[PDB]
Amino acid sequence: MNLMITLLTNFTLATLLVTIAFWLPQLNVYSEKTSPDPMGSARLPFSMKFFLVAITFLLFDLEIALLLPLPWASQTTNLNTMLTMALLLIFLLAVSLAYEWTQKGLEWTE
Amino acid sequence: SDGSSRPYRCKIKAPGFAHLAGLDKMSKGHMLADVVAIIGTQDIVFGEVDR
Amino acid sequence: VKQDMPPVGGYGPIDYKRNLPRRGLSGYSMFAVGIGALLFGYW
Amino acid sequence: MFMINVLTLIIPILLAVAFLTLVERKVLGYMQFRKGPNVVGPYGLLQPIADAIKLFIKEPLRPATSSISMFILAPILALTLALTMWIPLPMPYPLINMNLGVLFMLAMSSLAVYSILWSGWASNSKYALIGALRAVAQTISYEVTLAIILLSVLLMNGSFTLSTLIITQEQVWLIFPAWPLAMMWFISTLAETNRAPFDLTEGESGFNVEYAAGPFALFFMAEYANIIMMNIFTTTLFLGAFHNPYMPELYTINFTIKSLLLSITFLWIRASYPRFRYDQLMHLLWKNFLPLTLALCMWHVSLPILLSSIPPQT
Amino acid sequence: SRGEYVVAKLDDLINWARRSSLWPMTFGLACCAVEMMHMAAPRYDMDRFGVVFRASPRQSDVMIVAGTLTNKMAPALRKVYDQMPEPRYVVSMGSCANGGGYYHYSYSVVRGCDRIVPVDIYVPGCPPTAEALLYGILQLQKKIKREKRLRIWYRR
Amino acid sequence: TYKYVNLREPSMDMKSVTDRAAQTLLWTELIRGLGMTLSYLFREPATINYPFEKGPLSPRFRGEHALRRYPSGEERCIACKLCEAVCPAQAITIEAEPRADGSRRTTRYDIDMTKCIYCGFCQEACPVDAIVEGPNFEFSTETHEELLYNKEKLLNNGDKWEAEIAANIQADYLYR
Ligand code: SF4
Ligand code: SF4
Ligand code: SF4
Repeated sequence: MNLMITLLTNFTLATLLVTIAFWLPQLNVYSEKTSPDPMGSARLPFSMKFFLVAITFLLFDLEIALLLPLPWASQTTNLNTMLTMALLLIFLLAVSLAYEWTQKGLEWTE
Repeated sequence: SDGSSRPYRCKIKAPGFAHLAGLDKMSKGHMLADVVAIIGTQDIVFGEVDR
Repeated sequence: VKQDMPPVGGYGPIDYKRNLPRRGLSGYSMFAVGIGALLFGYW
Repeated sequence: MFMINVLTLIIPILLAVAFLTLVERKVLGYMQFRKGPNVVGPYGLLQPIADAIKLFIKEPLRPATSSISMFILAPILALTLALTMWIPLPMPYPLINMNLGVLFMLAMSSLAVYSILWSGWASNSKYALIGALRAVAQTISYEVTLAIILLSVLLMNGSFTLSTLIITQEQVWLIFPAWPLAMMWFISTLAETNRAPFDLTEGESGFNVEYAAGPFALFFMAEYANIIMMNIFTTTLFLGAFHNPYMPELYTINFTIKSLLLSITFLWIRASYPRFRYDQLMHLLWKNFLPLTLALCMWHVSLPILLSSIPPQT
Repeated sequence: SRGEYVVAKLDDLINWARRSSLWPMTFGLACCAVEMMHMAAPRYDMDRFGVVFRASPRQSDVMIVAGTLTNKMAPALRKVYDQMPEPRYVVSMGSCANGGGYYHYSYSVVRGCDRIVPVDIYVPGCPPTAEALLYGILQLQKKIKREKRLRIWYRR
Repeated sequence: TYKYVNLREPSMDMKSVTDRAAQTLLWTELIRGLGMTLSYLFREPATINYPFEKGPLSPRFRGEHALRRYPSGEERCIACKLCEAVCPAQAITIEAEPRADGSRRTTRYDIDMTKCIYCGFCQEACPVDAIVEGPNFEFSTETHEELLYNKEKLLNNGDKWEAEIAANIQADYLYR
């Protein structure tokens, strides 16, 4: 109940501040502006590099999720198996990184 | 000079006028942020470029 | 006459060379300090 | 009674970030042979108040946004995740004592990029969209390296509880067995909050240029609160203080001094180096930081096993 | 009465807040921009007055026209001025921005920037010294200080 | 008569290469830059307290224009139109006629302070030291037409700043 109260308090302070910032000088009287950036008429061209680093982040994030419970897992009784599996997980992460390195995957966003 | 007390023609050759013409050649194959260094590595003052 | 002139002995020497001090320990000593801190922390 | 605790948590955050703007201007100015503001108040103590009242009475921009929902919602999420993220901090006792406070802070760190994404989308200028995409990519990459470094340090600690970090650092600091992780963590938190030399939107466009004076001020408050809290997190994680259960004010004063020094170090780093390029900071992460992070992660997985130094779960 | 005193104190408060936090947007056109950067130097230090260095044009209060405004440049200046939030002020620095100066009779020079934007403070010189531009900024602060917006609103 | 900047071959022995590896693994030069900035923090800043303190100036300084007088009340200018002939910006407009006592005096002496480039050719072309550039520089106005000085304004400026202009001329005139 304390966490929900704190979340609600932070949220209501945030929207009170946003409403004040967005509406307090609206009641002032001024003059309006016309409806009109280097690329206004040009369309946005696709770039493969940003999407590639996005998916690389997603895959490394998934392997981070797999690697995360190691502090809890270090208190086990099969210490040899736990050490082997942890080292194998980080080794496969490094292998994926090196294979992305070798095949020019990290190019122009290195 | 035409023999009078005023110049007939006074052409000003500036170092920055010819350097800015080579900006397109020097910035070929470089990034957007590398261009602002090239305009910096040529000491360009636009009082002398445009005269 | 009285004119703005240098003194009769001339001005003093003026340095103009690049002077970087070359301070600090070597790479071996820096690495040894790093491993020593690591070993103390581990112990 | 608990709402009093919440208010005494959240109002000093706003006071601290306003005087952090003042301290930034003064310390930055004195490092380049001039003074900071000293005319508005006595030694410029009234400068943030004047700036706030000026910014809250300026005419709003009213941009031609494609969507108004994202335009409103981005400061909402930014301020909410800036202020919610302070609650599990053990100073020396947290507001909310949680079992997985580190995971909570990492989750809000991952969640904070939606403000950048929605601010970039809501603005009608596509150049702002490109800048927002680059900022999002930088933030998520350094999120990855933050997660791995935090995992290794907590594997030394043994549990996700943030208050246990005070107990595990009673004898010696964790900067002594984990100084490469400390250096890389500091640089990663520097690059997380778009701090120099890793800011890009100031150099050659911004994602939040289209916002009015008020919403820009709110984004500034969120960013500076993130900076202060990240320095406090680094202080708790690596430079823990001596805690006496009968005098908590000793720990409060000690870690306050340490986090103040770390924030001054942030401003000090801002006024020393030129700006990175975008591809250069990608090269710094993916080709320099990540292999060392994985190697040190393997080392810190295997080190407590071979030294009989496994920490307790509780 | 009570209301006149209240609006007078509120006007004084908002005047102090506006005049003590000026954020300028310079125009780096010509010589006078170099003298502006010499005013931002540690000797004179505009930043101690609350006047920040190189603010964004989207959040700036005062525009400083420092240089020569040509015919090829004036629509861009008008666009920048039109995209600036009120309350806004324009400071003309140097002879070129005031009345054309050396290039007054030129075919491609706007004879004064007051033909494009309304100017509050005229700083004379070629270039006017950094002390002169700082004095002009302080005079603009005095001009903002004696504003009477809320008194006019209450009286109307 | 020439030197080769950036033509240094670094040593390939183990000591120098280990020093380089320690430099790029422990950030030595970044610490050097931090130390430079930290040392520059503890120096006294060069910021003066304007307007209570003013920058140093020489008696050759060219500021606001003024029209001087003889030490009897008679104005120095005798309408010779040298200043308006030498003015590069054509800021000076002079109209003259003989007055009641028959002296050669001006009837209109305008200086356009928005045209003037503050070059000091008028004060060096004057044969009687009538027009001078005074030491005043804090004279910014709020209206464009206030920067259009006529004869009366320049005479008032001369009567206002004579006590300093005379001292500056006395200190400087031996170099002319
Ligand atoms: S007024 Fe003089 S110094 Fe200023 S831009 Fe014009 S020519 Fe240059
Ligand atoms: S200082 Fe030069 S430009 Fe100004 S009035 Fe005298 S001669 Fe003309
Ligand atoms: S040069 Fe001197 S005497 Fe001649 S018209 Fe000008 S101010 Fe008068």
